[PDB]
Amino acid sequence: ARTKQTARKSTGGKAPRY
Amino acid sequence: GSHMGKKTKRTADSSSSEDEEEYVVEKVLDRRMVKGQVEYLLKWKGFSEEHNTWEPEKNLDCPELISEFMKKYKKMKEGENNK
Repeated sequence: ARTKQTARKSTGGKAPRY
Repeated sequence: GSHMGKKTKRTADSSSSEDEEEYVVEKVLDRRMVKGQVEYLLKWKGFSEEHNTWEPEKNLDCPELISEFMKKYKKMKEGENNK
């Protein structure tokens, strides 16, 4: 079971051309 | 004023399964800034400082860890007392 705040390793990263 | 016509709307995913994927943080270890970005050394469940894992402020979901950390760090470095 999970209760405490937990997230996966690194999210939020766009892959632009430049 | 009386209760008439009630509404209910809830959403939830049905995924009854357990597996090692997500990692939990223990506490802050060190702090460093690079490329105009501040990062903090966090320890994940099972992982040790040996891996030297850094996490960005944005991802950093534990401010209290830093608040207290600063207290100890302060003593480490030689500064001045103020109230």
